[PDB]
Amino acid sequence: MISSKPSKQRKLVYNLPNHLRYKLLTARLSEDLEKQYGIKRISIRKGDSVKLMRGSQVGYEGKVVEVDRKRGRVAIEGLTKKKADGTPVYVWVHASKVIITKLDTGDKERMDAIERKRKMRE
Amino acid sequence: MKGTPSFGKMNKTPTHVRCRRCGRNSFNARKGYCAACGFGRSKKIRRYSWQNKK
Amino acid sequence: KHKSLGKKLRLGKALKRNSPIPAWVIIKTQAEIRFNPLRRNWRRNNLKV
Amino acid sequence: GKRTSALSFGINLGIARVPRVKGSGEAALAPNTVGGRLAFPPTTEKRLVE
RNA sequence: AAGCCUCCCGGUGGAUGGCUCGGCUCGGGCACCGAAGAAGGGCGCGGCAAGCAGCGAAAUGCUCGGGUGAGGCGCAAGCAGCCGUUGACCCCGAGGUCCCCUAAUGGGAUAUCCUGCCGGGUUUCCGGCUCCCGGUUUAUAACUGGGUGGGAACCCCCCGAACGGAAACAUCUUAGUAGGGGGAGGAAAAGAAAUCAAUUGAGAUCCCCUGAGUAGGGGCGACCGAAAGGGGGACAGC
RNA sequence: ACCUAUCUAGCCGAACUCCCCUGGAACGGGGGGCCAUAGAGGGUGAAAGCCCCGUAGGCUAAAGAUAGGUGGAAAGUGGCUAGAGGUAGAGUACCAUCCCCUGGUUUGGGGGUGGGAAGUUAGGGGACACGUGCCUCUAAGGCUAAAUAUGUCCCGAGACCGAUAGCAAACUAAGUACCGUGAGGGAAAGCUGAAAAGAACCCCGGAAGGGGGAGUGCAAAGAGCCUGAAACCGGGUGGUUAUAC
RNA sequence: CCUUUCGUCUUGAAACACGGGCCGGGGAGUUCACAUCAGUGGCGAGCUUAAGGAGAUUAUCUCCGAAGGCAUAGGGAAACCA
RNA sequence: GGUGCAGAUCCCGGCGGUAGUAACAGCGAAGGGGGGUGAGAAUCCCCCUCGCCGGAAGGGCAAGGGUUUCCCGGCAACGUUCGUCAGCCGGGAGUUAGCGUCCUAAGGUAGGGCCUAAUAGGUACCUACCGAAAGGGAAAGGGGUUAACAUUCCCCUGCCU
RNA sequence: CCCCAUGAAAAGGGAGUCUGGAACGAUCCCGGGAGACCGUACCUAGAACCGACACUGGUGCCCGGGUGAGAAGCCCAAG
RNA sequence: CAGCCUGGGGCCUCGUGAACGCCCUGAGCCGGUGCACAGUCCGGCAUCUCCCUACACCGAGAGAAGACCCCGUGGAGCUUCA
Repeated sequence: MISSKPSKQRKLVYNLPNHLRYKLLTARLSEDLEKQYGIKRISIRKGDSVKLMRGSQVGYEGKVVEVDRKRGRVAIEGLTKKKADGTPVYVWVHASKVIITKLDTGDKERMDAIERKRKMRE
Repeated sequence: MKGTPSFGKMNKTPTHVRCRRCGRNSFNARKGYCAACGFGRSKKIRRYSWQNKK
Repeated sequence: KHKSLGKKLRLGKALKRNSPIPAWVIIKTQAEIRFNPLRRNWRRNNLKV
Repeated sequence: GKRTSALSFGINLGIARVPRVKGSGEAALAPNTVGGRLAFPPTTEKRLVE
């Protein structure tokens, strides 16, 4: 029932209210992840690690260290482009071209969100 | 004189000052009335059929 | 000045602040040259009371 | 664009080069110039069906 | 020597071309707020804070549940610091606060400001004070308890224009419109025939399509202009 | 109070990132494979159904709001037939006159002015008046569901425009700056690439996102940042001039 | 070698008439309704459905709906004749 | 189908030529020398001298502007030149009263009432109130102190209710 | 002295007289206490106001010597 | 019936820094033609280019839809025995 004019749609993604920002973070897990979790896609959190499929630096594995929730993109360590001075700045790669490799089971509040998605028992 | 000096004497108080209602410096003290915010003889707000061009 | 505290008693948006832009804010915006367009001056203007 | 009181400055002004209509200092409202109402604006009153 | 013309290059302006978190039309939903203080303005308020927006001295947000689920600290990248896993920020609902003027109504205002009288506890402070309706008490003294203004257009009702047209113009028309005044609501108005029409019939009102530029009016001039019936919608009547 | 439904909220929700080449990036070209009740649409380094959201369809309530049922109470309480009797709205109808309007015209409605009834065995109406018969209604008090009038607002769609147009308004504030003592009038102004990676560093100047050189990056038209025309002016290329349009 | 400068107003008057510095961008016979014609097609003594209803993937669409209007006879004021 | 442009003394934006031309004279002012600062000095600063005003270019007081006042640092524009300078820009600070408020004229208003159909209309009457920073209206000066204001802060003498 | 012009009113003060009241009691002095709120910077104009401007226009108001009647002109004090 | 001198302009130089006339850049003059008075047309006369100053003779110079006359079945105003 929501409209299909291009203009309105773009307004949502340029004006995303805060409690909906997970939407532009969720990325594809790996098969091994879903093998013991029974789930295809999920929102990113810190303390995690990911692999990449697109871009000039395809095929990297790092750690989830930086994020841009309001507009929806992340960054990983061990991947930088040196500025003129010589200090590193973090390469910015979107979740759209990444595959997660592992998560953090130390929250008990991210955990139940995993559970409620009809994944099988534990 | 009809030229510039006619503008000379024009340093005295404004014949219309800040009326407390509409935020327009348009309260004619001399007439005991605001010609803008309507305060002074209408309990109702001054409003017309022709605030603009239709 | 015997201003009868109707204009000086009110302070702010009336009788205050044709102010310059805050400095550190300019650093934040990184804007080329930051201004308040609302800039006015006593010699060239006539504040509408 | 009709939300104006613009008017010609009359004639013999010369400084008013033309009977273009201007509002107390600037020109508007004319079909030919900036921003004013269109020459013949389309309206929903026009027929559509065959 | 000027150059002249054309062309290459550069700057000076930014049309073209492209892109759009903007407006515009439509249809459909929805469609009153107000003395428990409106709408409308004026002021303040963040660490460093100008405008907007939000906020009201309880000033970038207070509480409680509900959802949400790892970052948040607006527009908007700086310095510095904090909130967050004892559930943040956000969104929903419920509350709490909620300055001043303002129909503003304690009284006064060319002051968005000053200033009384009662009663309350009492340090801060809190309640009440034009025109009316019905009660207390004396039969004029105060006291108990409840019509005002705004809102985009729309609606109802009184008052009421010229411009032009008639190739002039005065009757007429333009026209009960532009506009004035009052008064509402989300719709208003109106609503149960002293109705029609006509061979003895129909059965509130309203709007839509026709009837129909027909009837009929007027220097018979421009022009104005029905009703009845039929066809549709919902059709409620006390 | 309770139950049911609806609205305020978030949630589920398929299929490839497989091979080769180009390409800074694949969302491109070739090959290969698959879901589809979901190929509206949007995003992601380009033109992606199967990379991400959303979509068709389905699901969510503490607490509120709306609607319905479930609840309680009060009042007034025979029906028909025949006869007799009674009631049934005033300056109101109506009339004369003046005025107003509507087609209402010797015919309508309203008002002022003056008169002025009947009232049940009453009255009115049935295109001039009057009379006669025939036909149909009952005012001078109420009150009323729905069927229609509209966009301050909210969803949706569009043979509406692409920044001198589109409503004035797409921008740091727009009825804002401002012009006016005043009612009022009323502006201008979009684009750095995807990531500031905003040119570290070395020389000139005091400085200027200034010069030069280097560097980032596909590309620097790198802040005055997309593309970049003319009117213009400057350097150059090619002709060409002081006896002449 | 041959050659009065654009547009317009105008008998000609354009050259002593007017408006014309250059460049770029904007910019002016449209809408409705009626009447009448042409062209085109569908049907035909008929034509035509409106307003409107029902169903539908929902303004598209299909069915229904002559309501009505024009033609189908004219004359005159009428009684009427036709 | 908002539809093809050279004009419409068209509109809007850019830029031409006259062109470095006019003007930066005219109303009785005028500077000079030496030193300093700073990149840069006729223009800014220091010294001396000199000319002019001198019932005003001096001195003190309003309505108005609203920080135009002061301190510190600056010069792209802003200044009719320049400019190290400024009423300009940027960073900070700054007005205190026992020695206007009250009353009232011209008048005015708000209400009660007299009309207006209504009114945001008029209103002769009555009531209540507004109406002067030069009208009237209790009472202080002196000295002294900060860059910035003072009969207000420090001291003495007071003074009025 | 002039007037066919007769030249504002309140509040605010002070006093006088008569009534009632209580006996304590000051318009005396002495000691003590208090006295809202708000105006308060600057400029008054050949640069601070208006006239679109750092404008020979207007809007003000009030106030040394000599020479000289002089606020005339000149020059010079203060600045 | 004219003359001399002085201040500020006007001269020049540094700095700042406009607007008017513009179909044009092609315009020298003289007769002629033609809307009856030309820059281009016709026929002659000449006419090297560049620069500065003074002059306003011309450019039918510029300034302003002529203030006059008349027209429009155009206004406004005034008056009366319309």
